[PDB]
Amino acid sequence: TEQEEDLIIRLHKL
Amino acid sequence: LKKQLAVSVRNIQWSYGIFWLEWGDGYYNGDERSEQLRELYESLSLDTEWYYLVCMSFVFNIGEGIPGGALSNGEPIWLCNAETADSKVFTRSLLAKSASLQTVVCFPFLGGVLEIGTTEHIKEDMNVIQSVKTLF
Repeated sequence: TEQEEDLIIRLHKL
Repeated sequence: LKKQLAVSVRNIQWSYGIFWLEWGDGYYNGDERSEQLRELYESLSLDTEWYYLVCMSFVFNIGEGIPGGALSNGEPIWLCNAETADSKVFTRSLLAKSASLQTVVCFPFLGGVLEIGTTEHIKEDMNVIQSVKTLF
């Protein structure tokens, strides 16, 4: 789950 | 290094390549476009195309990630079945599942680390890390 919210953080940043 | 990455990935016939601590440069060579890629990312910063660009801020410290682990250990890290790997050493796990990449390779070179990847099964063939250097 630490993996998936890495991507949400940047996807939200863009 | 933009030309030296384009000449590399196109010849080996893998889909993308990244030089790296933050980005250095990259080259897409899968199925104008690399350029299209930097322009948009810098524009948005306040399938595989996704992968490539989302890396842009996937920056690791010494030992963290695949680049950091190759730099501080001083050895290539060949990685198979990328679409089911675990996040302990391969930090962009769920990001590779997205585009059905099977192999990802990262190794120290030129005082940094070079990364290469494709969406096919390639048994660990370390003469292609000799190809990136010779061809460069």
